[PDB]
Amino acid sequence: MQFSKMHGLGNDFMVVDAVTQNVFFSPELIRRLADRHLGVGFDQLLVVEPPYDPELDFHYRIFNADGSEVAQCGNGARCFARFVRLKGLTNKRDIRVSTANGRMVLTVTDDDLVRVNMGEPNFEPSAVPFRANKAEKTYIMRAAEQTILCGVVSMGNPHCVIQVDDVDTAAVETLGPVLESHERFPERANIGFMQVVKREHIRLRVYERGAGETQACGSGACAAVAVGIQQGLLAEEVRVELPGGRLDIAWKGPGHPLYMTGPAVHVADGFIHLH
Amino acid sequence: MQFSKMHGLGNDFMVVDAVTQNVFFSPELIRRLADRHLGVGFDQLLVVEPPYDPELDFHYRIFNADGSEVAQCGNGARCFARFVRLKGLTNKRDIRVSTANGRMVLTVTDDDLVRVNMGEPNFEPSAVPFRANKAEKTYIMRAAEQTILCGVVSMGNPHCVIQVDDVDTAAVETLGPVLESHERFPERANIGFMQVVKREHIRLRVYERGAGETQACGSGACAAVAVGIQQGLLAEEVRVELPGGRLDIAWKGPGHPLYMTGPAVHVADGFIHL
Repeated sequence: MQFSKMHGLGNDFMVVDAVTQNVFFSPELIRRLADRHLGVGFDQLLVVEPPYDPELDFHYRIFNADGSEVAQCGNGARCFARFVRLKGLTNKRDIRVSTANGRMVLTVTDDDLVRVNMGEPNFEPSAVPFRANKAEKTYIMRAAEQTILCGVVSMGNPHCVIQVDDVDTAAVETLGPVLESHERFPERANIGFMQVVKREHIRLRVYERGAGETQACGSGACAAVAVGIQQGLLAEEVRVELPGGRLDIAWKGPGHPLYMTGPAVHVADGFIHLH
Repeated sequence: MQFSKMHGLGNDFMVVDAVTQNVFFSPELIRRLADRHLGVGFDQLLVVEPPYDPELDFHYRIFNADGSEVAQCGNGARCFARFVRLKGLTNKRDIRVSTANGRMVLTVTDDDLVRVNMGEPNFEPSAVPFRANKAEKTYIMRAAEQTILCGVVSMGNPHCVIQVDDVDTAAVETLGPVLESHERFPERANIGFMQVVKREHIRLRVYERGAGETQACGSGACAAVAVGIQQGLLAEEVRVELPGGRLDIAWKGPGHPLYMTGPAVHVADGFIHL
């Protein structure tokens, strides 16, 4: 089976064209292939399929390293869009695709970055889920000794965004775990540490739900900007610098979808003899 | 640049043909390619090269994930041998190679395993290095309050081999560290915990020098079997079961080379755009 290795800022995928070859998986085979030593090695598997509705260009689905299907808006979208072009499955720049989360259009920019519609940020505490009295722009939380001021928002997944003086001195490793499975987040949360450089530029570190700190969390970048916009700190177009590189978020505010633009890197192609 | 991904009992390699391809590396490039998220992902890089000598078939060298060259006996040998055969670079059953550790002949068996000549085990304490009065079949060591009976041998690198009742109950995580950097090992040691199932069959766990417990340490399998043979415990052909899988060791004793036979798995081929 042909595959490609790709990443969106360190988030790695095995990407497989299921249009021009037969692609067969079991949960067990995915687990074996994901193994860094025994297999190809990847966080997630991205399968690119022909469309099942004639109004679309493709369908894609994503499995995690455990072999089960993942349904998170925007997950794998940038690698998806560059893959179909690099493989010559399409030469379209605006690509209509169905996913586990519905349909969307992806756009590949003049600089070969990909723009993803991430939907409208949902600040309703029950949608997070977050235990609170009601939606507020800023909440008070306790992390043992410390008083934390944060915003909270859903991007399809839960985020807790804390403003910091300097991401490099932020106490990610000690505050992250505490907030990540705080009692007030029944389904845990991604914890963002956001430094506002100016209205159009932040630096961000993210302690991810069930993973701790990684090089880049795209939905966390979305959340931190949505929260900074709602707190009146940020303009409607914001550059986000994560440890793994740059994203740009555009959001005109409540009533609007939020857009995330970023790179996807094609690392290598390969073949695995599966018979 | 084409490459293959391979592993020898979980020990993984990017392997590259620099015989039929022009292949160029820098320390930085190796670091990037080793990176599991940003690159191909591997513990070590194995580069296959021409011999520049008609008494040899190939040279190979190995780099670690920091980008520096590694010189450990038997390291990568089985992946190397199946690679050159699978890629059609040779069809020889017995392949002559030079490496950073000298020359040897590798044999690819009828069942697609590879037999490596690991040289003669050296039980001399000064060769390990190991502090003792003289070479002994069994030494008494102290690991804090615990008395340890062990055998000690060099396979090109230092090993301390302890017989246990059951590898699953062996105190690898506590004794391993204490023994690995014991004062009696000036350059530290690989610590093997060997359970004798039968004279032809052992189970083995190895707390590696500088690394701690690994799924498979081939030189540790040779050393355990060398020690067990010398202690009168083991037959001359021994099945070794490590966490990562099976090796077969064969040794006729002093004055003889010890042979290690094991698998090498071809995981995938690939191309990386340079």
